[PDB]
Amino acid sequence: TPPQLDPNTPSPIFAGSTGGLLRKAQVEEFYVITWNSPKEQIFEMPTGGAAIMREGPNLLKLARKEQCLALGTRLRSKYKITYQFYRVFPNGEVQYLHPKDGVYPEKANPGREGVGLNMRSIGKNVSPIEVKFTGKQSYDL
Amino acid sequence: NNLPSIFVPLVGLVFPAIAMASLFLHIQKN
Amino acid sequence: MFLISWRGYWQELIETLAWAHERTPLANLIRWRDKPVALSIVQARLVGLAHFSVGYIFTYAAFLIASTSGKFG
Amino acid sequence: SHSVKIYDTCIGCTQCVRACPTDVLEMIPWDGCKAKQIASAPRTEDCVGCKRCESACPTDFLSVRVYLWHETTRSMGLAY
Amino acid sequence: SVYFDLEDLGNTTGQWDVYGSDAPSPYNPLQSKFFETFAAPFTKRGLLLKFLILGGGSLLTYVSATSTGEVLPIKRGPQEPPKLGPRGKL
Amino acid sequence: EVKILVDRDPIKTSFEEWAKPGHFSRTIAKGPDTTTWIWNLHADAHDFDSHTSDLEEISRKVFSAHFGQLSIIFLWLSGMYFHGARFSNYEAWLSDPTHIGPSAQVVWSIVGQEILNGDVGGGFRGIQITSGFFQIWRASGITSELQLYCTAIGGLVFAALMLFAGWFHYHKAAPKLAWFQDVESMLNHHLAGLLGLGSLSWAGHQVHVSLPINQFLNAGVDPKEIPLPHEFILNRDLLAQLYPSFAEGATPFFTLNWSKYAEFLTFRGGLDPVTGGLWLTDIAHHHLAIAILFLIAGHMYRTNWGIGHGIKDILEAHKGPFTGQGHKGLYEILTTSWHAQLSINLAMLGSLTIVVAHHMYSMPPYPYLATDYGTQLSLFTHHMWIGGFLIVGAAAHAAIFMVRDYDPTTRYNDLLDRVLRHRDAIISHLNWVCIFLGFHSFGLYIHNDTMSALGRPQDMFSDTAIQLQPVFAQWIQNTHALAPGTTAPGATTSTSLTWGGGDLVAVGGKVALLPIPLGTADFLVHHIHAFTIHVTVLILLKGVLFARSSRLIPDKANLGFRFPCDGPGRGGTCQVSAWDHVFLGLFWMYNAISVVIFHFSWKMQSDVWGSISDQGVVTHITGGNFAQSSITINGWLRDFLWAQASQVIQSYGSSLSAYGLFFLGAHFVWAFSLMFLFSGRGYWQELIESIVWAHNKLKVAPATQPRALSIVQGRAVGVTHYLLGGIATTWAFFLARIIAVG
Amino acid sequence: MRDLKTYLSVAPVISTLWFAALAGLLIEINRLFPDALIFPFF
Amino acid sequence: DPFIGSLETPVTSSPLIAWYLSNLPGYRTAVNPLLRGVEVGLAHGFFLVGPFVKAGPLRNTAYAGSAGSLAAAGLVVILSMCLTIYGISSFKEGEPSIAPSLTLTGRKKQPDQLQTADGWAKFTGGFFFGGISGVTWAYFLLYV
Ligand code: CLA
Ligand code: CLA
Ligand code: CLA
Ligand code: CLA
Ligand code: CLA
Ligand SMILES: CC1=C(/C=C/C(C)=C/C=C/C(C)=C/C=C/C=C(C)/C=C/C=C(C)/C=C/C2=C(C)CCCC2(C)C)C(C)(C)CCC1
Ligand SMILES: CC1=C(/C=C/C(C)=C/C=C/C(C)=C/C=C/C=C(C)/C=C/C=C(C)/C=C/C2=C(C)CCCC2(C)C)C(C)(C)CCC1
Ligand SMILES: CC1=C(C/C=C(\C)CCC[C@H](C)CCC[C@H](C)CCCC(C)C)C(=O)c2ccccc2C1=O
Repeated sequence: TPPQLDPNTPSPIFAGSTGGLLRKAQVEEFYVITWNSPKEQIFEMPTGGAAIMREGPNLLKLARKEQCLALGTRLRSKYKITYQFYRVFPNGEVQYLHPKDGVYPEKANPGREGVGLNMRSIGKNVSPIEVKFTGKQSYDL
Repeated sequence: NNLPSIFVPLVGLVFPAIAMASLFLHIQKN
Repeated sequence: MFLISWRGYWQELIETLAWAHERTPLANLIRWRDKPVALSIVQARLVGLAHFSVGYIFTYAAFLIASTSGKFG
Repeated sequence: SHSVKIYDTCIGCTQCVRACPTDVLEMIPWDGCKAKQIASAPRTEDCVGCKRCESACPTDFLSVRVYLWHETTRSMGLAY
Repeated sequence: SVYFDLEDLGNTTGQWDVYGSDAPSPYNPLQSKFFETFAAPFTKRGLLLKFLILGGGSLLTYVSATSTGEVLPIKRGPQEPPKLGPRGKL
Repeated sequence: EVKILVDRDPIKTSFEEWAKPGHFSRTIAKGPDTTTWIWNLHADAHDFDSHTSDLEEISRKVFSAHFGQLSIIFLWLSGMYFHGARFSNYEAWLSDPTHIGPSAQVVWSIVGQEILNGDVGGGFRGIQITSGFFQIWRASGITSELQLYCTAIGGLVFAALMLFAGWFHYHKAAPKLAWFQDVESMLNHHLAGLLGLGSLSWAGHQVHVSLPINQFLNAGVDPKEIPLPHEFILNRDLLAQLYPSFAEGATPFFTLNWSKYAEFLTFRGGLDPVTGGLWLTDIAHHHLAIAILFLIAGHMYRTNWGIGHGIKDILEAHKGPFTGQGHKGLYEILTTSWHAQLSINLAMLGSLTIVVAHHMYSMPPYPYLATDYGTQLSLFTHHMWIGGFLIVGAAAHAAIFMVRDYDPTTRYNDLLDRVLRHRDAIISHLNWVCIFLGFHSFGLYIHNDTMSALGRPQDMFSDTAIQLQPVFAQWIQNTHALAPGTTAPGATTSTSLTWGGGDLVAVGGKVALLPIPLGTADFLVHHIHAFTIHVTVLILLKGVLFARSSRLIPDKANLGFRFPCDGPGRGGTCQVSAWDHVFLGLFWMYNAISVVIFHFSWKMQSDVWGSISDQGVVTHITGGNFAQSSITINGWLRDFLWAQASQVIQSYGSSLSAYGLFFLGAHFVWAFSLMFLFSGRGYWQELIESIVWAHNKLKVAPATQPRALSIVQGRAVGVTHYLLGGIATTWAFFLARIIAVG
Repeated sequence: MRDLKTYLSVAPVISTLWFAALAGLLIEINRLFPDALIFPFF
Repeated sequence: DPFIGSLETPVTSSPLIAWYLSNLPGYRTAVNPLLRGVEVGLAHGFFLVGPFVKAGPLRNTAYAGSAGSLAAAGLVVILSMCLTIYGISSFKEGEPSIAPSLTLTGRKKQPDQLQTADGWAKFTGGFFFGGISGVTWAYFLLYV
């Protein structure tokens, strides 16, 4: 799938709180989650309190990926809404984060490369004495 | 004599401050 | 204190304290270089054990020496 | 970043992928099981160490293993 | 009703000074010149640190050594006659 | 409208559900696979909100449980009355209350425990009781044992009636949901009917029965010569001889010339010199006034008729400067869930219990109660502990509600959202206040200890070197002492003798009450109390507010209310649930209550209690060493713990020996608790594996495979053992000291 | 009757009955023979 | 911005509070740090002189105040040390200022030079000089 863009999406109606962004967002990174709602309704923010999502496209800024994924999974489970989130850097780079292939990870998709596979039982790992004085680890072999 | 009156303040106060400053500077150095 | 109370409570408290330090005026000019976090599990267990042992040894040494030297008999 | 490894005893029940809170694991086609799929952990750098994937795994011993390793801002769960 | 702009990130991430002021200095030029000329030697950092450490140590040692017994009860020493031990020990 | 709605035979009574354990939950009802099943069967027994989702069944179960609890309480009261009637020396104590110790229990003679039958007095041997029941019976006018037997029989009958009522209201006619959701009628009936009418009837009893009998007793008449209580009702001549106002009958009451009843309805205040207690006429007057007030206040809410107030209208139509629209959807929240009501009632009951303990120790309402020190100490400590436990439970139920019954979509409240939107500032400010208070309060004591240990008694914070006096409390005391002179012309004297100013009251050669001085030590102990209370409040509030979610864990509400952790990741997430916060706040409640009771005991023994000779000098139990020895930790350890523990450790071979045994046993239990607080589950599971192998070798393997306790179960066991051991130690020490020395 | 008998056979009820009987027998034995430190029948 | 971890309250955002805080020497961006540090040190030393002479170990003798004054001066020295190291571990020799660049309105403004090696060095020197001067002035005014 080709990554999308989020040029000028508006934001939900919130009154403000103390659970928002901090110095890390200005210094290190933050995250942006965008979705589409068919009607105006009230949802619960991960940072505390309740907000109202405008009908149409909605955009939100958060601090960590866990909050974004929790909000997205709540939206999918309760409202049946498609969502996607990116990560934003101080220099202006925007990196597409949620589904990279265009399909959800729980669904098998052809053309996916396998990482971290060991073709043996968990009890076939070598003893730590065999890998001593080397930079490798037993489970890495 | 009167060596303790000169040596106890030195070990108790000045040397810990010098050591703390040196260790803090060495730790914070990149 | 280190032997019953565990990490999550103190981590949330540290987060709240960090927010409080960041938001206040005349003290946000000073900023830390290492992010403050709560102690680990094994580290807290070790600290509690060290405190327990030090208290044990000091208390018994004081009691024994004082009791044996008060009478000298 | 912690280390997540997958072994060949997996039966492709997709519980670990659903349990992950940071979208670390996904599913790929495979050949040596009835379900014809197997899990993988590409986005290793986003792991926090909650070990929910190990909590949800039916096997004699877990086919997904998490080993704690060098910590960073992401793995420490810091938002400040 | 927008809060995210990619062109600049200072407003998006909230990089402001709440109470900063850019007004000109209110201090009198003559007093400023006097303080600038008289406080110059302490501007250097390493020299200031070395001077502070050495001066503090020397002053503390000199005050401790030169102090008399009136201020410090430890320097006055005992006055009452000594006492015997429990079992008659000296 | 208001109506009676019931359902006929919702459930059928049978023993088929008794045979199969755990029928309420399907997972439990499936069967035992391991031993953990058993530990679950008792944990989820009373969680009615998890068995089903309909409110009707939960309400019916709650009603039946209330009826069963009432039956149990009635059985306990009947047992107490029967013990007072049969095995007691009440009749001997009645004639000479000062020189006889109450006793209502007799021990058998099987093993050698007959040494526990001490010489209480009055030709009796038994265990001295500290429940204060004898004073209650004397104040009620009871002068025989047949009346106590009749009261016990009535209690048994009422307990049976309560049990039958519970069965009837669960299995025969169960009220519908709309019956429980009618709060206006319930409030009207609880205010006007339960409280006003009961107090009015008690005032009538006091006017007709208690006052004449107590007057005859105070005159000096033998208890066997006093006329029976119904003789006063039957014979108006006797009452006319006692109180002439009764000769006029009830005519003055309707004539509005109520002054004629001034003989037995007075406003003097103070303590009665003969018995060292409050006047009974004042008590009857207070009960009458309270009855009038409650009867008037019970007609405020609109039920079934035009006149009245609506609670929802009152809440919604509220406008204020700081509040605003505010309380709009609180009515639905309060009338929807049981947990919010439970938390509110628990907190209110705890506060009321603490206030009750304070008011009871300050102004003794029963005759011959101030001069019995053990009863006073036991009542104070017991009520303080009960109040603390209730206050702790309130926060746990509030957290339970916030976790499992809060949704901002269907039922939204503005105030709760506003509070939840700025929790960080609240937590930070509370943390700073706790740190500051603790630093100052404990640094004062540490500075005093260090200055005294270095031979510098002139640098301490004491009444002689550096004085920190409670000026505001002294001003309040002076105002209260001067109150009846000008501010309250109706009262002859002040309400209590505690206020600085007045005279000393002593009964039978023992001090009853005298003004209590205030100094630096009171200042320090009060600040310590404030510090401990603030820390407990901080812990409970942090537990309640961060229950749904947190910066570390953004989805804590999905895991539930009782979960051990989230995992070894994020650096460690042990003890993140609100249950862990309650389990942690229990310790601080225990600490605070222990400090409070220690302060009360030492101050009362040092500055108030004592004895008086014929000349007029007063000798206190500890000789007034509180003001100079309680300013350092060493003084607290030596002059209180070491000095006052002589009686408990030397009680072997006497009638108090049992107490001494408890003083050891509790200690053991305390240490036992540590085993459950310092270790983990994996070690025990790995040991049980080898034990199970050793069992398997000999063909004695059980089908239910043994399993180590869960983490939450281990924490609960540890905290329970800790609290039980500490409380039992304090109980044994206090009772032994106050019985051997007082 | 079947369900009542099944309930009466549950573990806590049987345990309390057994322990009450044992305690009563021990108490009665200690009452009939007050003190005992050694076995004197032989 | 409702999504920033800060709230707007009458105390935190009022014209009086804003003016009073912006007129404090620690927030004057245009002024060079030495003149601000001098005032800060003067005020801090003048305040610090008191408690040492009022609650010192020798507070009852004739030497008391003098001794207390000396103690106050010593504290200033320690504080100066606590400043110097804080510079060395924070600001490098060639890096620019790290202060915020734009104001609350959005206008671009020159960043403060206090968050720089030379700026912090000037601030510490001025603080030391002002603290010593304030301690001396307080002692002279109190016991002459
Ligand atoms: C390890 C050795 C050590 C030593 C030798 C001292 C020595 C002293 N202590 Mg300190 N102290 C220590 C550790 C030590 N302390 C620790 C661990 C603690 C924490 C509990 C304290 C907490 C403490 C308190 C709470 C107090 C002292 C005070 C004192 C002074 C008591 C003498 C006197 O009666 O006043 C004589 C009169 C004086 C005021 C002396 C004035 C001159 C001093 C020495 C300053 C010289 C200035 C110089 C620039 C110092 C900075 C240089 C830097 C390198 C240290 C003396 C300077 C007392 C004090 O200083 O009063 C405020 C006092 O109140 N100490
Ligand atoms: C925790 C509280 C505590 C407190 C309040 C005190 C207090 C005191 N101690 Mg003790 N002490 C303590 C604990 C404490 N101690 C502990 C734990 C130990 C170790 C065992 C000692 C050991 C000790 C020693 C060894 C000595 C003392 C002595 C003294 C006195 C010396 C005071 C001084 O010189 O410095 C005061 C210095 C200051 C800079 C004051 C700072 C506080 C200011 C006023 C802040 C107020 C804030 C303000 C409201 C801000 C608002 C801002 C707004 C305007 C915008 C003082 C009465 C000394 C003595 O001899 O006294 C008779 C002494 O020699 N103490
Ligand atoms: C004026 C009559 C009246 C009275 C006296 C009471 C009294 C009481 N109610 Mg309330 N209640 C009333 C009206 C009344 N209610 C109405 C109209 C409603 C419906 C809106 C309720 C709804 C209600 C609920 C849902 C519950 C109570 C409970 C209670 C008990 C509280 C326990 C306690 O505090 O110990 C005080 C102890 C005593 C005084 C015991 C004395 C026994 C009393 C006098 C029984 C007679 C009361 C009854 C209303 C009259 C019988 C009618 C029937 C024969 C036809 C107490 C018995 C709670 C309870 O404990 O449940 C059992 C409870 O859960 N009430
Ligand atoms: C006013 C009455 C009251 C009521 C009706 C409830 C009701 C409820 N509570 Mg709350 N609670 C209260 C007060 C109350 N609570 C107080 C005062 C506290 C503070 C301690 C708590 C703290 C609390 C916690 C921490 C929890 C609840 C939970 C629950 C629910 C489960 C009940 C359960 O299963 O226990 C059935 C009974 C037991 C498990 C017995 C345990 C054994 C006890 C602890 C031993 C006491 C021993 C005895 C005093 C000493 C003698 C020893 C001798 C036996 C040898 C239930 C809805 C539980 C829940 O899951 O909610 C959803 C839960 O986790 N409550
Ligand atoms: C007696 C030992 C003990 C002590 C001292 C503490 C101390 C503290 N507890 Mg812990 N705790 C303990 C046991 C103990 N706990 C146990 C058994 C448990 C059960 C698991 C807990 C569980 C617990 C909880 C759940 C909480 C705390 C919190 C706190 C803090 C309260 C704030 C405050 O008062 O700080 C002021 C400081 C003190 C009272 C400590 C003593 C300091 C004295 C005055 C010495 C200072 C001298 C000087 C500065 C030393 C310098 C010398 C050096 C230079 C050589 C404080 C750090 C609360 C918290 O952190 O919130 C703020 C909190 O929420 N504790
Ligand atoms: C102790 C006890 C008991 C007992 C109890 C009793 C004995 C009770 C009683 C009670 C009673 C005995 C009550 C009564 C009441 C009454 C009332 C409540 C009344 C009322 C009245 C009225 C209201 C009136 C009115 C009027 C008027 C105002 C005028 C004219 C007309 C008329 C008359 C109508 C028992 C065993 C159970 C249990 C245990 C404990
Ligand atoms: C605190 C407590 C307690 C106590 C309690 C008590 C003591 C109670 C009481 C109560 C009471 C004391 C009650 C009462 C009630 C009453 C009533 C309920 C009444 C009624 C009445 C009526 C109904 C009447 C009627 C009539 C008549 C008859 C005549 C005229 C007409 C009329 C109709 C009016 C105890 C220890 C348990 C413990 C826990 C807690
Ligand atoms: C001691 C301990 C154990 C072991 C404790 C166990 C196994 C409890 C054992 C309870 C009883 C004694 C077992 C037997 C119960 C049956 C009713 C026995 C029936 C036979 C006769 C006695 C009637 C844990 O499992 C544990 C888990 C987590 C943290 C701390 C700890 C911990 O400290």
